Amino acid sequence: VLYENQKLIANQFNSAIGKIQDSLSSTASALGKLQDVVNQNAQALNTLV
Amino acid sequence: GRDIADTTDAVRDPQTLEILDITPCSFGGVSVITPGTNTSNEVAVLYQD
Repeated sequence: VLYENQKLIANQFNSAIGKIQDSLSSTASALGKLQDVVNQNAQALNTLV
Repeated sequence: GRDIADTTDAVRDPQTLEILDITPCSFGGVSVITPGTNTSNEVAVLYQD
């Protein structure tokens, strides 16, 4: 099933990677956990000051 | 002046109206980089910040 149908897998895989890079280019809300961690640490530090 | 966290970052001189930044006096923790005292007594000091 691979060896009879691999080029469509190639186009789907490359188009899906392009979909991911478009999704990361469109929104910054995918990295909300990391931004939440950084905001939590900076919030705790500013709270300490 | 004031910084983000209620810190006096800048002052203006009263005799002559000049704006002076207050960089804090530079300070940091002293650490000792050493191997075991069973091996040697030569130490290396890493000054941070």
